[PDB]
Amino acid sequence: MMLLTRHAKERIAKRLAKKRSLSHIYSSLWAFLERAVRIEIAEGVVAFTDGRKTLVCVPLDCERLSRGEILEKVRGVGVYECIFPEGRLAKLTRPEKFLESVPPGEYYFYMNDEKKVLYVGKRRPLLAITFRPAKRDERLFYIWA
Repeated sequence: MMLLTRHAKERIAKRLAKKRSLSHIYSSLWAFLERAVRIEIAEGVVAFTDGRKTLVCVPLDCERLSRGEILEKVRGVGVYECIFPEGRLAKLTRPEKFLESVPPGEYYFYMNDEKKVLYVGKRRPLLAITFRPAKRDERLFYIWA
């Protein structure tokens, strides 16, 4: 349910056993999110914590669209990092090709030409600015969730 900044990718990748590939980094993120809880922690800031680490995120401007509408949006778009959480897909490829793996349906859609990134998913995407050890109040929230 998120895209990773360069910084968050590096912090996640530092703890990996396998090689530091895009797919392995996102797989580690997805495993973390399975055990983490969400905190609406400040204006424009969402934290996800498992009581040991915390992913700090900011909202992204996205739009709910049908797959067909998304296909129109991505006409002629070049190679992007494309993320589809429900398919466990994080791939450097062209969006039109990527969308062959996305079944018809309504999805939150985000694309950014400066960062060359695309997200399609059922949950609204956030952008993770860092991944770091959890602070005391985040740990307390986790314990009492």
